[PDB]
Amino acid sequence: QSVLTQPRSVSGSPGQSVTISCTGTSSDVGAYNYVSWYQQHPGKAPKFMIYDVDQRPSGVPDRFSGSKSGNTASLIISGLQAEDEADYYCSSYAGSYIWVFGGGTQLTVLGQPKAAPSVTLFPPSSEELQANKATLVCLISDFYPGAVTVAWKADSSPVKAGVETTTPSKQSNNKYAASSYLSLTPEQWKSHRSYSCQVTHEGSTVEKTVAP
Amino acid sequence: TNLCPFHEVFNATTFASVYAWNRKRISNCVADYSVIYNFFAFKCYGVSPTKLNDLCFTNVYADSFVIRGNEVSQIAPGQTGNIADYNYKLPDDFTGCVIAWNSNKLDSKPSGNYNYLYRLFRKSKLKPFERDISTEIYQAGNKPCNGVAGPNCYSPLQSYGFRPTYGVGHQPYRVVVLSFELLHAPATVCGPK
Amino acid sequence: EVQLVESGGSVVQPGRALRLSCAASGITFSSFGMYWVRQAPGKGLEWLGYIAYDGSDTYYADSVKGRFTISRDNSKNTLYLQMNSLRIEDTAVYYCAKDYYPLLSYYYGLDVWGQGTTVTVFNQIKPPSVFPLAPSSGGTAALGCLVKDYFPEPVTVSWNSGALTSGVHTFPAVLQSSGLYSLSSVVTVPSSSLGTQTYICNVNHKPSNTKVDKKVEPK
Amino acid sequence: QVQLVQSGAEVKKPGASVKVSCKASGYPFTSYGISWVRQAPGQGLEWMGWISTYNGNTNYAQKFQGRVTMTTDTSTTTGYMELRRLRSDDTAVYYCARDYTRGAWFGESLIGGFDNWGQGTLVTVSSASTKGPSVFPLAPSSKSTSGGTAALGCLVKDYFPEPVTVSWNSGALTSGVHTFPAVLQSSGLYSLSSVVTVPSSSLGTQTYICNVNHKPSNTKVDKKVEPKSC
Amino acid sequence: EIVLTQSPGTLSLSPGERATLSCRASQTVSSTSLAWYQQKPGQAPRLLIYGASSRATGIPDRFSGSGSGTDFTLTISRLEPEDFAVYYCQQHDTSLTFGGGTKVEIKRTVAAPSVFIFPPSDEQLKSGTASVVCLLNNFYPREAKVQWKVDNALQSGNSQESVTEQDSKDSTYSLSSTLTLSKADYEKHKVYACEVTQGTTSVTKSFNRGEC
Ligand SMILES: *[C@@H]1O[C@H](CO)[C@@H](O)[C@H](O)[C@H]1NC(C)=O
Ligand SMILES: [K+]
Repeated sequence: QSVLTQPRSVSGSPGQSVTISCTGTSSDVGAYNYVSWYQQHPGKAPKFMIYDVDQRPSGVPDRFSGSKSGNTASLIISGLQAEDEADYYCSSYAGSYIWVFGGGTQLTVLGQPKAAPSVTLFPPSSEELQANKATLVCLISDFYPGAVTVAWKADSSPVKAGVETTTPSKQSNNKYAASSYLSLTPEQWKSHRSYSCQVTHEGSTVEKTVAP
Repeated sequence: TNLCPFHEVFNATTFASVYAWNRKRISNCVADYSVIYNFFAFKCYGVSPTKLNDLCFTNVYADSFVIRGNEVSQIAPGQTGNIADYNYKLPDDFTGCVIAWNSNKLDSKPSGNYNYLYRLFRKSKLKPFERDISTEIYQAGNKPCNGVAGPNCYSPLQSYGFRPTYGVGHQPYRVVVLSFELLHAPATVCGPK
Repeated sequence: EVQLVESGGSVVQPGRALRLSCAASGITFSSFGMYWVRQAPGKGLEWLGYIAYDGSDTYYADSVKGRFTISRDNSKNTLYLQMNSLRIEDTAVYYCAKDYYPLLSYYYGLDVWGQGTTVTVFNQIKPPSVFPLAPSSGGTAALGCLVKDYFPEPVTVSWNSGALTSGVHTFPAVLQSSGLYSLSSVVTVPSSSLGTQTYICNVNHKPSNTKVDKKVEPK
Repeated sequence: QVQLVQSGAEVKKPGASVKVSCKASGYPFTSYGISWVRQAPGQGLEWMGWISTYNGNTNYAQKFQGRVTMTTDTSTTTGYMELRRLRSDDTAVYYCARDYTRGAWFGESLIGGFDNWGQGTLVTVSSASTKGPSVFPLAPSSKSTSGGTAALGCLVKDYFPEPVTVSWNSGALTSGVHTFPAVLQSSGLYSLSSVVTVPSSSLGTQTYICNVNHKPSNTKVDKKVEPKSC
Repeated sequence: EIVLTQSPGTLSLSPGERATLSCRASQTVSSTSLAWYQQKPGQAPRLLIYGASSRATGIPDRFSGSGSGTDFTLTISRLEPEDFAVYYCQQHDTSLTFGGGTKVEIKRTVAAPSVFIFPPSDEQLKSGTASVVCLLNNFYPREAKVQWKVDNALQSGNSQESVTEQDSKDSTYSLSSTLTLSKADYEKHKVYACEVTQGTTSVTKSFNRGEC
């Protein structure tokens, strides 16, 4: 049974409320009240936070609550604390003794002002073209919160194939760094007037363009 | 010439907790299942209620209990879930009727009616019409439990917390399951005849 | 409290088999149905399957049903994941977790997890190709080195054999669909010092015992 | 429709038993139990017990345990309530009612009440012997010392058991009449008064006769109340 | 024992007004097991409400009931003359007990009793007993203190009273007090006096023995 759809990232400031959605189908979330939620911190195992849509196991604060409506379950965290910055997964019974996890939601608890990314875009090196390959290197640094959507364009049409993008890593200054790469053929690289790496962050796009 | 006491189970002040569900046996009486034709929600498997007035049975069993509204769908043949696995199981080849009605006005209170319990887990799934009334705390570790939950000591039962402002799927439902048994004995429960 | 310790993860070739272990402290293990969950690097949780506390039943996600086998030895307080015909897709962290409640439970959650064991699936060791990323001239210019198509991690990158430190940014590596890694190290540099100071990156892939140097010159 | 008819009034010596009957009709008898409630004169309701018409099970109020026996007869669709060792404070009206508070088959509690009631049975527990009343005049003064409104009456004294009826001028004088409820004297005999207010001006010409009937003794007394002129 | 207390004892209201009768329980009474009855004088009780709020068949919809826990209410939204009666509540949550009753009587403008005193008939005296009768005719409200004084000596424990039901036409009460003496004692004294007190007013009506 297909993944449950959660927003990729969401954010709220300390003391505020934020709700993470979790939409499935008639044969999972819309069928059963066995909907559960997990919290996972960097490098740690997940922690069990909600079951039966809104019950809490031992030692989980009442500021965590849930709800369910049609095929969508929700997790609601009121009075946000800093400990709450983590990834959150929903979890649902799918019938026939099968469980399914949702996609995961990065919750960032704002502790510093929004920082836009700065983008450096490198063309394929001359040496690499002589070896019959081509890689566009898109470097993304100094943003907060640590979430971006990267898109590539050949001239103006969007390029889907050959993209590889890292998951943002926390820098030393607690902003985030990420990289995207475009794998290309020397011939297709040379058949366009320009390529374009487009990073989106909190609804605003920084763009960098490179030409053969 | 005695009428069957169906009204006694439908109009009881008191319903059992589902884990310790109640069974009345009904025998030697004239039945009128027009009662079951009359905000109630009925589903009959194997028979039609109007046709039930043309049948005789050796006994009729009336099982009753209270559950959550979103659990009513587990009281059906072939179902599985929290309640059907561990609390009240119908057989796949079930001939009978399930009646359930919202009981929020009677079984909820603003501070929470906690007087109905249900079973959380079990050593195996319930067989059809099996009733497990064990309440002994399950001991998981080496340390004994002594009737009270704690580390490695699990209460197998939990209270519903019924409040009248909850949504329908979380407010209480009363349910009666009529079985119709026929065996190598004379048939005492006939219809209006 | 009960502790779970996964073991057995390793770097393995695709198509080989691998059996993971998960060992529970104390005696509580016999009462609980256990689960396996995996998490590919930077990806979400994937529910894999379950075995009941007494072995009465075993369930499996469709993505691994028929290829993975879950079993348990209540005598040894240990749960097992038998992985067959390993794929690139199987690279991940592998978690064992205990049901919230003992006996037949199932409808609630997984409340105690282990720390995980890592499984990485690729054919052979590959050293990287290093390519120079040339600057194009605020008076600031960025130049760098592409470390392409290697397995396994890690590579370390220095600049000018240690002398250049300030301005360098060595990005985390991407994991490609193939299983290979690539990364880049960039260094921000005064624009006026191009062509007078020579810029060399030192790429070191200890898993293949290969050091590579690459001079970066303006193009 | 539903109807329960009870046996007639009973007078019993202290120490004796009484057995009140309760005939049901217009509903299926064995589906409803029967419940019993008594009411001493001028008092509230007191529950006595319950009985299943289906199997004879009974549930009695603690107070009457050992003295009460309740029975049902399915063919005459009738319920009986026997109370033994009667004392004076058992004087009450006894009611039966169709029960929907506990089920007949299973004896468990139901969402309902005592829905149809019988007309009641008076049970007088006394040592007194049947006696007609003495009737005495409450005479008006032919000297009017209270506006132009004179009160006159009959004192209907020392009779047993209840009831008496009082009329005035054979039922033709009705307006202004107050026949008081009887009181139980400490002799054990009932006593009451019946008064009427009339124009003072009418004493000279109107004739006022109270008619006191007491069927238990077959005694009717007609008393002409005259103005006392002294 | 679940004790049921109804209040007030007497409720004095007008036709068309709203009646609110209380029934309180010394412990929790489940709403399934609470009932109200009406009893007019000279008739058997009639069932009105069962299960706290359910109306018995035939009962006018102007009757309704509510409550839970330990507090239950019967509401007559508009009082018809038929509704002036006694009302009992009843529980069978644990054993079965009744309330003490609440009387709902017709409130009217206050009316002073017209007071008469009756010497014993000479006819009665010859038999050896003396009944002195004091009549309080057509008064409201019902509460009224009647005292007997003989040669100015206040009597106790040798009188008895009887009250009519509230009149069908003028909504009043009448009351009698009968004083019983032996012929010997009646003849030993001179001044016979009936003293009727309600509120701030006492009215004594007297006669002198033998006096015309
Ligand atoms: C409950 O009792 C009422 C009478 O008070 C009756 O009309 C009704 O049929 C009963 N309920 C059922 C389900 O029979
Ligand atoms: K005074």
